[PDB]
Amino acid sequence: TGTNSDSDLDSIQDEIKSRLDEIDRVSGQTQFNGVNVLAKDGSMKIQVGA
Amino acid sequence: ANRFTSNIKGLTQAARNANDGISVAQTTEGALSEINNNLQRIRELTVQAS
Repeated sequence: TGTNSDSDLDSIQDEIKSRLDEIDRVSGQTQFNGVNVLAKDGSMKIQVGA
Repeated sequence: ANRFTSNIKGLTQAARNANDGISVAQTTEGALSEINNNLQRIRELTVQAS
């Protein structure tokens, strides 16, 4: 919207920046038993056939 | 009579030898089964590691 001034826009901006930083953090620090899942494009294979 | 008794004693000794061979076979079978158990455990562990 256009009712908010630049001084009012910097607050929304830094909030968005903090949210993006949190997104990066949770994307890079989540791991299951020592192996990460959101850092590489590789695929996982599960032996389900004996 | 001498031929007869020689044949009889030979047959008795042969039966004893056959029993001994059966015992040898049983021992070897036991060893083979003991190896088979470890082979199956390796099979299961490989399936887990796959």
